[PDB]
Amino acid sequence: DANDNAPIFDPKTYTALVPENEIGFEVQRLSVTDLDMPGTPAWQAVYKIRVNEGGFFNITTDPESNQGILTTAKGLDFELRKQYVLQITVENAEPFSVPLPTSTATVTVTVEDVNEAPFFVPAVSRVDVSEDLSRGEKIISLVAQDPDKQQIQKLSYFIGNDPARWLTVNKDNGIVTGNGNLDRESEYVKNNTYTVIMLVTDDGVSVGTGTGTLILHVLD
Ligand SMILES: *[C@@H]1O[C@H](CO)[C@@H](O)[C@H](O)[C@H]1NC(C)=O
Ligand SMILES: *[C@@H]1O[C@H](CO)[C@@H](O)[C@H](O)[C@H]1NC(C)=O
Ligand SMILES: *[C@@H]1O[C@H](CO)[C@@H](O)[C@H](O)[C@H]1NC(C)=O
Ligand SMILES: *[C@@H]1O[C@H](CO)[C@@H](O)[C@H](O)[C@H]1NC(C)=O
Ligand SMILES: *[C@@H]1O[C@H](CO)[C@@H](O)[C@H](O)[C@H]1NC(C)=O
Ligand SMILES: *[C@@H]1O[C@H](CO)[C@@H](O)[C@H](O)[C@H]1NC(C)=O
Ligand SMILES: *[C@@H]1O[C@H](CO)[C@@H](O)[C@H](O)[C@H]1NC(C)=O
Ligand SMILES: *[C@H]1O[C@H](CO)[C@@H](O)[C@H](O)[C@H]1NC(C)=O
Ligand SMILES: *[C@H]1O[C@H](CO)[C@@H](O)[C@H](O)[C@H]1NC(C)=O
Ligand SMILES: *[C@H]1O[C@H](CO)[C@@H](O)[C@H](O)[C@H]1NC(C)=O
Ligand SMILES: *[C@H]1O[C@H](CO)[C@@H](O)[C@H](O)[C@H]1NC(C)=O
Ligand SMILES: *[C@H]1O[C@H](CO)[C@@H](O)[C@H](O)[C@H]1NC(C)=O
Ligand SMILES: *[C@H]1O[C@H](CO)[C@@H](O)[C@H](O)[C@H]1NC(C)=O
Ligand SMILES: [Ca+2]
Ligand SMILES: [Ca+2]
Ligand SMILES: [Ca+2]
Ligand SMILES: [Ca+2]
Ligand SMILES: [Ca+2]
Ligand SMILES: [Ca+2]
Repeated sequence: DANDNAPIFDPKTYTALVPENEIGFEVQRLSVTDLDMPGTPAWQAVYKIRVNEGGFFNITTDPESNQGILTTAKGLDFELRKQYVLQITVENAEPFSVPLPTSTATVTVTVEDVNEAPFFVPAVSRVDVSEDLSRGEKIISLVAQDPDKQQIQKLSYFIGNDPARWLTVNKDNGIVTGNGNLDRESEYVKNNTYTVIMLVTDDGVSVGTGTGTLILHVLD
């Protein structure tokens, strides 16, 4: 036998759908037909993409009908891109016994969306506030942000961490007011501090959590 033949794809252009993030996962498989002798290196396919955008793709070969098995190199992420036009050429392991036509496969990808958790913006060393505060007064009018611009999903603001009960939140407007009697003078307060953490949840359409710390400067 001789490497008289080159490999030929059975589709020339494919398509597949994909998800943003669990991932490193099988997108689509490809078909081809070289005509020289089967168990031979004049029959084993070798691939490669022409251009690897963020270099987030890997493709292996398989001794089945030595189909082209493409996958995800490093998860995706997005709301950044939906389209992927890339091309893969196929060779044999051993060079050709004649000039031949190299034949590519052109392929299109689409990224499905998964919706992620929201986040308070910072982790706040905010309110240098005094001990004389009136039980029920504006301390920190805060806000959190959520990724997915599909944004027709709101959330609810919940508090959480805790030495004892002073502060209070409007859950549908994230407003931290100050209820209670405080006293810079004494117990939990360690260095001039009082640190508290709170939460926020992604609803509207699925699930979410947001852990944000909050240090507030008490006064004398
Ligand atoms: C698109 O992708 C699907 C994946 O199931 C594939 O069957 C199809 O041949 C590809 N091409 C087009 C035009 O749909
Ligand atoms: C490989 O695919 C081409 C495209 O149809 C076809 O003509 C050829 O017969 C296939 N190879 C074999 C051994 O059938
Ligand atoms: C498929 O092709 C790639 C690209 O060269 C190669 O690295 C990989 O080893 C091949 N897979 C097999 C099983 O030969
Ligand atoms: C694949 O990318 C090409 C290049 O623009 C486009 O024509 C095609 O619609 C994309 N997806 C499918 C289903 O072929
Ligand atoms: C304040 O933050 C510190 C540092 O993590 C933590 O140990 C403490 O429990 C928080 N609350 C108070 C009242 O100090
Ligand atoms: C949000 O995260 C919290 C972490 O404190 C977790 O316990 C909770 O299950 C999450 N909520 C939802 C709705 O998934
Ligand atoms: C946020 O909530 C998650 C869910 O329990 C938790 O794992 C994480 O420690 C929390 N803290 C931050 C800063 O996200
Ligand atoms: C892609 O995944 C395969 C399977 O683990 C690995 O052997 C290979 O090094 C990775 N990268 C490339 C370019 O094939
Ligand atoms: C097409 O490119 C391949 C390498 O990817 C090369 O081996 C082949 O000879 C090229 N085609 C021609 C007609 O030279
Ligand atoms: C695959 O199809 C696309 C669109 O028709 C084209 O740009 C690309 O060059 C094709 N590859 C081959 C080998 O024809
Ligand atoms: C693969 O085929 C396409 C279209 O036929 C061609 O434009 C491209 O140059 C080829 N790629 C290689 C490496 O030969
Ligand atoms: C809360 O968020 C702050 C960021 O300001 C971080 O330093 C701290 O470790 C977090 N505490 C917890 C329990 O998540
Ligand atoms: C209070 O202030 C000092 C100086 O900024 C800081 O380094 C320290 O972490 C804070 N709390 C304690 C218990 O020292
Ligand atoms: Ca061949
Ligand atoms: Ca032959
Ligand atoms: Ca995303
Ligand atoms: Ca998303
Ligand atoms: Ca979300
Ligand atoms: Ca006091």
